[PDB]
Amino acid sequence: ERYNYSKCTVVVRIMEFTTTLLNTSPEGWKLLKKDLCNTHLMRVLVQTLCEPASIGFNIGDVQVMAHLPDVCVNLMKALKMSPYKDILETHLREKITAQSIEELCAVNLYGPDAQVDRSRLAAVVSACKQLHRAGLLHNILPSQSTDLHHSVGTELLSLVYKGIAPGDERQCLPSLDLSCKQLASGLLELAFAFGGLCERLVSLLLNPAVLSTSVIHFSHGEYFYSLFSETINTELLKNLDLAVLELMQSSVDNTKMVSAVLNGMLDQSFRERANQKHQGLKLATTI
Repeated sequence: ERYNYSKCTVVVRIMEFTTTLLNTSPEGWKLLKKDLCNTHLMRVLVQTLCEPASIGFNIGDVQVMAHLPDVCVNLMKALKMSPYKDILETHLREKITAQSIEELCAVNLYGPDAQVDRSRLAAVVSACKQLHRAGLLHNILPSQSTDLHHSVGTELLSLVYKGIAPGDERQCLPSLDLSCKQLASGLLELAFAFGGLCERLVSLLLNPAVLSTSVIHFSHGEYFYSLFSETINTELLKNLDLAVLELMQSSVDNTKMVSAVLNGMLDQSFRERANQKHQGLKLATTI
């Protein structure tokens, strides 16, 4: 309690200066020479980011331990355009967030082994979403064979669209704990932090495949839509022209699906219209 709370405030206060007094200057390398010894901030920073319970967030206390990320975020944005950039990139992308391990994290979701099962990717997504706040994410993942980041296009299908519904084995399909609902929704949310995903997403919304079950059948593409509705709708509502184009010209046998998402789009825009003064009139014009 005493030593942990005292060190919690100190390590956060060192991290704070490296942004707030230091890097927001016409030059700082007359100091970044003198501390070229520094892996020690960078390992503490990355462990703070990806497993905060390793230092200070062990205390579980919501006001302090939910603000701690914003220090890490703005320090990454400060070093994004420091000439020091490479030395964070030789840690983050190398240790806490290697490429293929995110596909290996698909082997156990919502399992019996609840003490240890799957918190390891909850760590990963909390870190890499905070890296999107900082903008480093598009380099902390390397680019792949097509305009969509293949690791993102593939986690969409492999960590959730395959894993959500046991239609291959037909052992009964699960009603979802808010834990696996919200977690899947966060993996989806992360996927739409990236570019190029729109033209694939339609084929998973308008999927003609029907689930089999207590014995009755219903659409897999519509099930995914009607379950994950919010995380889909905003990511059709940010990008109205090309989204409505695929929803009206590319859509086929569409009635049992386009009906739902065209209503959904209007409902969720109307829900946000309190801030979104413009976006409903854009949507209306485009349909």
